[PDB]
Amino acid sequence: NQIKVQEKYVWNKRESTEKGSPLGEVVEQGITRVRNATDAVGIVLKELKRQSSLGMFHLLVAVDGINALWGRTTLKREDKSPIAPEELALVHNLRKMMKNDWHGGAIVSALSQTGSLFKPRKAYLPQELLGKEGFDALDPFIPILVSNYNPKEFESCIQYYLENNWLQHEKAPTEEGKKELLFLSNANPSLLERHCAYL
RNA sequence: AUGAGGUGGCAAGAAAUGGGCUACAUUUUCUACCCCAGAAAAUUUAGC
Ligand SMILES: Nc1nc2c(ncn2[C@@H]2O[C@H](COP(=O)(O)OP(=O)(O)O)[C@@H](O)[C@H]2O)c(=O)[nH]1
Ligand SMILES: [Mg+2]
Repeated sequence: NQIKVQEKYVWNKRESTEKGSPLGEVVEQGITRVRNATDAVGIVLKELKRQSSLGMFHLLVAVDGINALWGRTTLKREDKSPIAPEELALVHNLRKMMKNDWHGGAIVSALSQTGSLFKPRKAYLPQELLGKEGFDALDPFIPILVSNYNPKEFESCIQYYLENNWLQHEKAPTEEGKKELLFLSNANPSLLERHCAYL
């Protein structure tokens, strides 16, 4: 309700959003009529990127699995032809937000090979997952490395699971069980969580 | 002529039994990957 549009958006000949209306209306038009949902998303982005520059609010763009934008799609036409990511309006409008042509906010993203298309299981580095086009788009950027648990973090996570009584095996609270879990997971948070799930 | 040729004709149906070929899925199927993802929907024959 505080954020308001600066243009007249025409959903159809009968319905339009007038200048100065709250942004929520636009969202509502996307939530009520799905036909205009995709058009409603882009407008929101178009507004949020612009108004944040004016200084009305601070904007955070949190995109998880950002590598999808500059890759390949598994969506097909009716002629069984491949569709490129840029041919999707939802993907096309979200690329404009990743460009550093606006101020008043920060862009944070996380890579992900899980659910990625046409990538090997062991690819995790920025260029390998992003592609040349993705690296060129994001460049310049600050990469931040996320690693496996160090011994302090591993011990604290196991203590958290024990405090929640989530390790029911009698040998789990002992020290030998902790060494075995450490070796089996290699301090990987996801493998440790999955192993502790059924113990 | 138990050799070589010409002409036409010869098309088959019933059960009772034996075998063979196909698909038969949720512990499944399609895509990415090659395993931390997303969507769809009783008799009897052998073997160890
Ligand atoms: N239904 C509707 N959608 C709009 C309208 N204006 C912008 N949009 C959508 O909001 C997005 C804003 O992105 P934009 O700045 O216009 O980039 P452009 O598509 O290349 O012109 C567009 O991609 C449209 O999908 C409008 O007047 N009516
Ligand atoms: Mg005959």
